[PDB]
Amino acid sequence: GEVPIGDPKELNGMEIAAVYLQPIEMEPRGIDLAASLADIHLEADIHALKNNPNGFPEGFWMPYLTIAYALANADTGAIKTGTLMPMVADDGPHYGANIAMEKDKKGGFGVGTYALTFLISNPEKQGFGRHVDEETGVGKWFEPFVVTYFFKYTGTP
Amino acid sequence: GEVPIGDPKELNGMEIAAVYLQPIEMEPRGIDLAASLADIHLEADIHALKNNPNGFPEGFWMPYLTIAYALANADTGAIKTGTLMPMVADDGPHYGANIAMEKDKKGGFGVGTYALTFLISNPEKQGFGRHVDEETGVGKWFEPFVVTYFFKYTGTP
Amino acid sequence: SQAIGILELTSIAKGMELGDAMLKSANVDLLVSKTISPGKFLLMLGGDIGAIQQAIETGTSQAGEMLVDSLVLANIHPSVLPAISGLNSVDKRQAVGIVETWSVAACISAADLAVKGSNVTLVRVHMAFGIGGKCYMVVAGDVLDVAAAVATASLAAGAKGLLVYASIIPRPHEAMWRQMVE
Amino acid sequence: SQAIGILELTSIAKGMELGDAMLKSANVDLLVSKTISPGKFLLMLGGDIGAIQQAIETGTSQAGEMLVDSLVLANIHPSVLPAISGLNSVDKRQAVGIVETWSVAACISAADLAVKGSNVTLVRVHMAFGIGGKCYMVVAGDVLDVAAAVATASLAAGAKGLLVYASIIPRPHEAMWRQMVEG
Amino acid sequence: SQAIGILELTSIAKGMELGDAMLKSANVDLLVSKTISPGKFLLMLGGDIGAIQQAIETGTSQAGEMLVDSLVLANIHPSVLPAISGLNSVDKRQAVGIVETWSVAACISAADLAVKGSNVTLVRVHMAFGIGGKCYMVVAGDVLDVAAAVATASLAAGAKGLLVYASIIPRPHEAMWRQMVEG
Repeated sequence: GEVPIGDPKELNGMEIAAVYLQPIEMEPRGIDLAASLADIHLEADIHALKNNPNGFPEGFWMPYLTIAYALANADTGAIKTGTLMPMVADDGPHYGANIAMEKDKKGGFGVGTYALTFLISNPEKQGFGRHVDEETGVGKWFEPFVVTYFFKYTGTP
Repeated sequence: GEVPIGDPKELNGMEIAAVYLQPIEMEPRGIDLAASLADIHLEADIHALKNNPNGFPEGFWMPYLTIAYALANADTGAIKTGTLMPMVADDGPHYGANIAMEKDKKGGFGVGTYALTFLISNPEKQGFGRHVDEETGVGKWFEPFVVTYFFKYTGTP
Repeated sequence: SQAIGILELTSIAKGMELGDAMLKSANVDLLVSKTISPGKFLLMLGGDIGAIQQAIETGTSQAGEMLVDSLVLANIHPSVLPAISGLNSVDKRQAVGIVETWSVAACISAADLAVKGSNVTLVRVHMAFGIGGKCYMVVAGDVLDVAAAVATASLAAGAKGLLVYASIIPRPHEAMWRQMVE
Repeated sequence: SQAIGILELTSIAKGMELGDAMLKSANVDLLVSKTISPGKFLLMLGGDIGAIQQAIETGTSQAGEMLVDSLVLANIHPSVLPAISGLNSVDKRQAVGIVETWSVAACISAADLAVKGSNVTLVRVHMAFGIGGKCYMVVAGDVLDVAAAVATASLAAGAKGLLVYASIIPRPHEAMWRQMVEG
Repeated sequence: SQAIGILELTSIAKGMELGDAMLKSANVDLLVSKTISPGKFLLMLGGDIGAIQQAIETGTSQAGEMLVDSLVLANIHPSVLPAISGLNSVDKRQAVGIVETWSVAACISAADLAVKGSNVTLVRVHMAFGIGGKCYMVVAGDVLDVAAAVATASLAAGAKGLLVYASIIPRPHEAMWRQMVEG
């Protein structure tokens, strides 16, 4: 029961799609927003495309990535910012985090038209290495870039 | 040109195999041992088995794992300890680190019979989360355990 | 399958008093019972998890203000039990393994993992000076078996930063072999 | 009817030197002769009050600046003498008594009153660390006898505030009983 | 004609590790191998000067930062070797000698000069607490022989101010002789 957000993008050898669903309980606690305090859980699906320049196998999830999120409702003009954390679910590993919408104390994040902007950085920032040998080496990591998606929030599912 | 180390083990829903090859140059520098200072590069191949209890898809690499390594030559009795770093190569993502053998200043880590003991911890230690919902939740993470393999070092390749 | 219980008291008499009470409280075997500098008393018990938990509870409950410290180690190899109270027979003198760690807690956990992670025989576990002082485990077996056990033990104690040093000694000298046995 | 003498020296050699001198000075038996931390020497002698007094006097007079401490305990039970130097036979395991006191002086005085005030047998008196460190007395006999001895000993050491702890253990476990007797 | 090597480590395991290494490094006999307070390890080896020098070199080279102290004593009497590792028989009751010195280094050197300067037999050399603590030598023989040995040993340690005390005990008491013989 996942709601799709806009159209997926293919760049830097990786596929980037966005989906929204019911709030989830993540362990350990005290990190991600409480399920009871959130309305929806936003998850970013990142998988390597064919012939990735980072040596990543097709279909494999991209780990150790630094991904921040920005959601703005075009109707109210309200804008919030946050970061995506790496986690594993029944549908595999992905970057997800509970986010308050209607339950937002500041308000303006209810049902309406919303735009999502994700900021992704190289895995070198998290201490992930890359071979540079002639035999088993790979190309340089992609520079930091942003992706934009547009979708209509039908409310908490 | 990778040399296999002992037999692979299947536990905690993940397959854990060990291999050694020629020294590699990893970015950023100042982390992994210099290629010219090392004799071999030890890499740990970790992929999820069928019906993994962590929700991990079959064949997908296991990320955010904390893995320390111990190599001891039974001939000389010399024993060294170190940690494996996550990195990407042409053959995909794995945990690898350059290690000095014949070039080891302490010596005793040359050609002969060697035993490898890896200490692997839960990814929760590295801040990796896990869903616990009824719909998309997964089982608890595996407790910390050790694995042992036996192989003969034929020298720097 | 077994469990190790540790109780430290500040009084020698109370230590002996707590010893009789604990032994009668449940079916457990006394591993260690001696006075430590400057005037404390150390007690170590072994047995089933249920029995050890009850015995340790009873001892601490009756220890009063003389109680120094207490700890329970569950899921420990059964070969570790007589290695602390005494020495297991070593039919092979071919190779010896020695891992010294800070505190008996780290040494016990390391020895347990070592025996379970190899086919080597655990010779003995020695506490140089109390449960907080330097402790050491002794392993014996094939060269390949001893190395794996020592490596496994080194990682365990090293994870807590209580590891002092590890050494695998194949073909020990006759004078050294006697020292190892004694 | 007997007496206990204690002499402490700061030199190991002088301790051995004084040991030979004291033993030749009078008819007394050596109870203890060992080096103590950090580098002192402890000597203990037993015998008649007259012989013990002369030996302790001779030892102190020749000790010089190496003398650490000295003490003479008069009117002590004769069963205390081999209890300090070794262990007394105890065919009965029915009841065991343990009383720990500060300093061997308090422990000795407590044991003397204990033996004279009961029908229990004194197994041994142990000094954990020197004559100034924690000391303990071990008694054995009937449940009623051991209790009286333990009570009597506790009062003695308690009057000086040197009593650590007292415990009466009837029907001691086989592992604990052997350890207590063989200590 | 022989040599004595001393090595102190801060790690018990490394001490045992270096012990096996040193014994295999050269043809030398292990005299002492025990842990010292608070958690150090002491190793003593005996043998030819060449073998001892190589063994001590090998041990120190592999000791690393765990090395506490090291020393090599050349031209030492061969009777000193089993006196340190164990005890030489003291069948003679004519006279007994005891010389206590600061550090085992001073005690060893005093004994070497003593043995070469007399006809007395060195019974044993005992280290109370490590190589830095109080050490003592035991000699036995004729009254004239024991006195000469004690005088020679006292002069050696006294020149460095490491002499604790000296005593010549002719015709030792049966109780004192046994303690001396078993000590």
